[PDB]
Amino acid sequence: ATTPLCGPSRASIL
Amino acid sequence: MPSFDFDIPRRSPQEIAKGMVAIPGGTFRMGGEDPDAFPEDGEGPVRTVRLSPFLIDRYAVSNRQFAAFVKATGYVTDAERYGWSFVFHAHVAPGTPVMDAVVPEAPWWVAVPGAYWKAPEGPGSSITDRPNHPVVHVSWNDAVAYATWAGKRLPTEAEWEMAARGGLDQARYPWGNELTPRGRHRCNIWQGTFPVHDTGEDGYTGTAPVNAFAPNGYGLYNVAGNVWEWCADWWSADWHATESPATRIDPRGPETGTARVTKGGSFLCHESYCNRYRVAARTCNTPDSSAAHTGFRCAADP
Ligand SMILES: *[C@@H](O)c1ccccc1N
Ligand SMILES: [Ca+2]
Ligand SMILES: [Ca+2]
Ligand SMILES: [Cl-]
Ligand SMILES: [Cl-]
Ligand SMILES: [Cu+]
Ligand SMILES: [Mg+2]
Ligand SMILES: [Mg+2]
Ligand SMILES: [Mg+2]
Ligand SMILES: [Mg+2]
Repeated sequence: ATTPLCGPSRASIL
Repeated sequence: MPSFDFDIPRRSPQEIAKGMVAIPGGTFRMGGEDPDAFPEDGEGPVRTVRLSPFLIDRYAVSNRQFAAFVKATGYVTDAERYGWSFVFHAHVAPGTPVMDAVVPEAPWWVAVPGAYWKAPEGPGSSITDRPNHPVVHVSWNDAVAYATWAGKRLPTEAEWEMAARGGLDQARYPWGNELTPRGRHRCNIWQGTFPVHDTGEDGYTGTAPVNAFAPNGYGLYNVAGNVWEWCADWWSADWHATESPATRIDPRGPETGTARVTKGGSFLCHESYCNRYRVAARTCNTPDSSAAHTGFRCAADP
């Protein structure tokens, strides 16, 4: 639906 | 470049170059034009790039090598300082608590207190049976710290991709255009239904030793799959669309950014989701971040 995510970032959780 | 509290051991050129291959100065066609590529990744345009000669590691940096660095320096990784790192959900033991928070776009990633390079699935895990696996839970800062201590540096994205292409012009993968030529597995990625079930047909449902599978035409192992590999460059999806000496001759990437480039795909990548284990593929992560599927290899000037 959106660009796939392969690199999880700290910001994804903050 | 962050601050470092260690010093650099004196080493001879032959010691530094051990385990590295010498890539000759020359041109190569960087980038990709797959119509299904995600525009936000900026795989294009395809362009001729000229590089000065360089050395690059045949293998991603291993646990044993990173342990030597930590032994010598006392270096503390970002995951240790922050107290947690990202682990693939299916690899966390049931009795290991994780943070209740979610990565909205990728809920198969869980934040695990106490996960770090020596305990890659959280407390209770270890690397005793993985000394020659790539080190993971290393941030971009940790990678640059190791490379500095080792007398090396991180490759630029262009250096990484020239070396990973292994002397083939605009092939899809390091070894050619077929993913499993003659049905032989050539890299450690996901098989099956992502993220629900990895069948492990290539032998591995996590990391593999850094010397798994065949090398490419320049002698590099696991440039596709296994772990994402940090590069020096700031991430941009458009800086390299400019045609200039800065972007075509020893290009270093944009002068500023928010995330650093990662190349090569990992054991989690799959055709139906990201398709990012092609040699032109690229993504990024923020430099303080760390994960169970992200490591690095080093480069050096001759
Ligand atoms: C959404 O666009 C999406 C979701 C999963 C895999 C691929 C893509 N493009
Ligand atoms: Ca695999
Ligand atoms: Ca890789
Ligand atoms: Cl091993
Ligand atoms: Cl491609
Ligand atoms: Cu991927
Ligand atoms: Mg000092
Ligand atoms: Mg060495
Ligand atoms: Mg340096
Ligand atoms: Mg596709």
